Formats: sequence, C-alpha cells, structure tokens
Amino acid sequence: VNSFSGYLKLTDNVYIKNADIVEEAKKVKPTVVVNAANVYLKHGGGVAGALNKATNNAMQVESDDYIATNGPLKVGGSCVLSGHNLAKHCLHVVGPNVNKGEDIQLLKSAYENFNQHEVLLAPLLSAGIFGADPIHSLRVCVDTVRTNVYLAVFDKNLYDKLVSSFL
Ligand SMILES: NS(=O)(=O)c1nc2ccccc2[nH]1
Repeated sequence: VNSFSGYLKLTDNVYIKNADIVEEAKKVKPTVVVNAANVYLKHGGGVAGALNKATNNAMQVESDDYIATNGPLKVGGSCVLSGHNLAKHCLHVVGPNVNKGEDIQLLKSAYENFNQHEVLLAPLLSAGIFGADPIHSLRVCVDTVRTNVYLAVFDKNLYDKLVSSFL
C-alpha cells in the first residue's frame, strides 16, 4: 500500500490519472518521479520545464553539473539525479523526439529504464511536445514496464481518449 490516490488501474502494474505531474509530485513526494528529458538535460518546456520550475531551477543547476562531467545522455537512455522538493529521486528519461526525426522504435528502450525502479510517478514518454502518438506511448508502456508505474496525464481530453481506447 502506497500514497497514490485516485488512479484508474489499466493492468497488473500500470495506473493512470488526469493530473498535472508537477502537482502530483509536490503532494505525493514519491520515491521516483520521471522527467521527460532531452539528451542535454535542458529543461525548457513540457514536463521538464514544469518540473524544473517547481524546483526553483535547482534541477537545471544539478543537470548542468551532470552534463559537464558526463556528457549528454543517449536517446532511449536515463540518469538518476535528485528529486529536490518533488521526490526522493528524479529519473531523467529520454524518449525519442519525433519533431527532431528520432526513431520512434527507441520509445521501448526509453521505457525499459523504468524497470530499474519498483514504483514510479511518470508522464507518457515522447508525448506532448515530443510529438509521438500518446495512444502508442501508453501501449509501449504497458507492453514494456513490469514495475509499478503511476501515469499522470495533464490533458483531460487526452486522458479520456487514452482510457476509452485502451485495449
Ligand atoms: N501547469 S505547469 O506546471 O505549468 C505544466 N506544464 C506542463 C507541461 C507538460 C506536462 C505537465 C505540465 N505542467
């Protein structure tokens, strides 16, 4: 038993809620929140911009030190950094950005990072401003992630479509 409230159960291990991931993290303070990162950990917009703004830019300061030391992530890759005021840890995951020509086949690799953590609060990877079909992203999530994932979907209209079309 955990702190997540009001999620709809999709599968044995996947749960979903219409919620702003920024607000959900501040309330729950989960062990792991997933960020929809890019390879530079430049948290300008989307989920990453919103999470970073909620940390008062501390997430960006930590991220720039990480890149200065380690270089960019891979598309499909991840790193674990502080969760600041939002979570114990932030798992920064790079889904493919369709708008940049990145291979959508890398979405499954991206979601495999989630399997290194027992429970996560997460957005749909490659959704929103990363340009992928969210219905596809939820299908890959369900077919790839075996640990317990609590999905926050910001858009109420998209949430309803995701639930109503879910096989
Ligand atoms: N209401 S917000 O914190 O400014 C915000 N922006 C967001 C973009 C993508 C996903 C969740 C978001 N939340």
